[PDB]
Amino acid sequence: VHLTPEEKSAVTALWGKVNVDEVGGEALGRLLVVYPWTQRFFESFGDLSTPDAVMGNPKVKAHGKKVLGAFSDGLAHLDNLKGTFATLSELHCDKLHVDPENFRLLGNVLVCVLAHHFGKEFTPPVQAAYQKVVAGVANALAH
Amino acid sequence: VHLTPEEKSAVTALWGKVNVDEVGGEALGRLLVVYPWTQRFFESFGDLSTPDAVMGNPKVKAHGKKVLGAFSDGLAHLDNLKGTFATLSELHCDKLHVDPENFRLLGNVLVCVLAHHFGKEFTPPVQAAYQKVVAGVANALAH
Amino acid sequence: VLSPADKTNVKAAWGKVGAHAGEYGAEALERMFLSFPTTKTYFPHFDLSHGSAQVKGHGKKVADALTNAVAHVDDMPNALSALSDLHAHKLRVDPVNFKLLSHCLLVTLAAHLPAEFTPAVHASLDKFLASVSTVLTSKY
Amino acid sequence: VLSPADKTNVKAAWGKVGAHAGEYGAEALERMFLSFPTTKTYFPHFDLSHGSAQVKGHGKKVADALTNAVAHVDDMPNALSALSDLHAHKLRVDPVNFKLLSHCLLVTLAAHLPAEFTPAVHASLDKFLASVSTVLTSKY
Ligand code: HEM
Ligand code: HEM
Ligand code: HEM
Ligand code: HEM
Repeated sequence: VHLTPEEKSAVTALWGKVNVDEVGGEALGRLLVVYPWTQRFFESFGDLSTPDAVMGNPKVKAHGKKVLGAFSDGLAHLDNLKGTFATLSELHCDKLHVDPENFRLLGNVLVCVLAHHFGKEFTPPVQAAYQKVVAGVANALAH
Repeated sequence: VHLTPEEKSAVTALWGKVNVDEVGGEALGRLLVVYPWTQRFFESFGDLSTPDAVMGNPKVKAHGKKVLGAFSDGLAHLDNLKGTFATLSELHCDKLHVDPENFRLLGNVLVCVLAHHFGKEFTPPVQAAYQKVVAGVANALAH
Repeated sequence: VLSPADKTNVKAAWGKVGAHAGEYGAEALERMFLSFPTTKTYFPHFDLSHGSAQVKGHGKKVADALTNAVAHVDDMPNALSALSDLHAHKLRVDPVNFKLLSHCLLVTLAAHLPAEFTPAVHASLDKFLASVSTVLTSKY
Repeated sequence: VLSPADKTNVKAAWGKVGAHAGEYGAEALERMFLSFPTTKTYFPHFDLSHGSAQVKGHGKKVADALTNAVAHVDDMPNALSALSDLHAHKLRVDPVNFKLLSHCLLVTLAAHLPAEFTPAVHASLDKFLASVSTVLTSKY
């Protein structure tokens, strides 16, 4: 992903203030709630009927921590996203059969979660650089 | 696009029986009719109100001949689709601002046109081979 | 949202399809399985080979559903409520798969009815299949 | 298709949005222009800089249309007919752009109403914006 020095500095500064343990699980749960067909892949996580049961799921929280850790690994290698997300791409394509549009949906949900947690700090330019970052991550995963 | 020898032989044999001057323009016209928002791009062509005016437009016919000629050039270089469609990808992304989903829509319309023209001899395996071919072409254009 | 003109077009097109609906649906399912292998994961209990009796029966079921949706085009959401609950609440099918099945149905109709598949009829069938797909993916 | 529950959720959420609708719409348009520059081609006569009066006015119109859609949730095709003909027949906007604008509206709502943007409210607003986008992208 090509970003300006200002955009990269803004993205990294917002990421340092990110509470991964909460926001990763929040993004995963909001994906499962807004797009209920994604629960087909997570039927092994237990109760996923109500939004309150989705957000109170330790398995969902732990999986969100892992998805955010991959997002942090991708952010640290913005110039090598395709090589960073190759094993994950193979796992999601050959083993899980996840449609690539779900990656874009999860990226948009993560952007919404970042906006919810940062408010005014998540300015339109920061949102634009983050949208470029999540699009690059989704494209690296869909490869 | 990776294809089996049987799939490549079937694709090439059907393509030889393809009437380019007709089916390229008919595929473009069917795209314009089924997805009318694509007429924003083709406003220069002229009358595009009714389906009978869309399918009877010499500019649409000529542009469909050019789109099919690119599809034939891509078919002749199935192992170098990304490098074959580099200039076209640049033109469509920077000069025309065409959304990549329109490429998939046009590929599906072309497959439907091929099915309409070849009837029974357009077997499901031939359709699968042509579907992955047009998917590779759309991916090369979206790059 | 559909107009009266395309509704009439789909009604006439499916009426002319007539009794070949079961075999057309079986062929459409076979095309979807062959060209989009990811959809095969939704049928792990089926035999997905060519000429399979299970695929033929499921195609007949899908064709009957399409026929009754054509008969009830103006009130799709409650005429297909059982199928909407099956596909959205239980099966949890991605709408991308619905789009692929609609495309394969269009290909089957093109390959079996050249004179019938006019460009206007193609658009009407496309948006009718989008309306059936949206009703079956809606969760309400 | 929407349920009573998410309809009530969107009604309450937009009622609590209230009078900040114009500013929220202007900010959503600014976010869409900044993060999706391809949408800028639909506004070649506008001044698309930050704090632009034309963008603020267009955001006010979009917010008023959204408020009218909220007030008329059960009859969107008949309540947004003029906008449907404008966007579908005259402007001919790609529905991808509608999806992007809906996502930017969701981001603006998240950034301006933390307590209001619950996960259920988020789903309800997503489905409401999909319904408005579908009505404005359809041809009658
Ligand atoms: C940018 C988008 C995504 C990223 C970065 C991501 C990342 C990850 C990571 C880090 C894992 C853990 C793999 C391991 O521990 O070996 C994983 C597994 C998994 N992913 Fe994703 N993922 C994304 C999108 C999705 C989406 C949208 C879905 C479903 C709709 C999905 C379905 C799964 C499933 C089912 C697993 C396995 C969970 C388990 O076995 O408990 N992924 N992904
Ligand atoms: C998907 C496969 C496609 C192929 C193989 C293809 C091929 C081509 C080619 C070869 C040209 C060059 C024409 C010339 O040099 O005179 C062209 C131009 C153009 N393409 Fe495409 N195209 C595709 C998709 C699309 C789609 C889906 C759209 C719009 C929805 C589009 C919009 C245009 C436009 C507006 C032009 C310029 C026409 C003109 O200036 O008269 N293309 N395309
Ligand atoms: C697009 C129009 C569709 C129609 C009209 C339709 C209709 C039907 C019908 C009538 C049944 C029979 C239910 C029963 O016998 O209890 C069924 C079942 C089913 N459908 Fe669909 N369907 C559509 C799309 C899809 C797609 C695209 C998929 C997956 C990619 C899908 C997955 C299934 C599955 C897994 C079953 C269960 C069949 C069984 O358990 O024997 N449906 N559908
Ligand atoms: C929920 C989504 C949307 C709503 C509620 C909406 C609403 C409106 C309204 C109220 C107007 C004013 C019409 C007038 O004053 O005559 C308008 C105009 C317009 N809309 Fe939208 N719109 C939406 C989505 C979009 C999107 C995504 C685009 C482009 C990417 C777009 C492109 C336009 C354009 C170009 C105009 C003309 C404005 C002018 O000429 O001053 N619309 N829309």
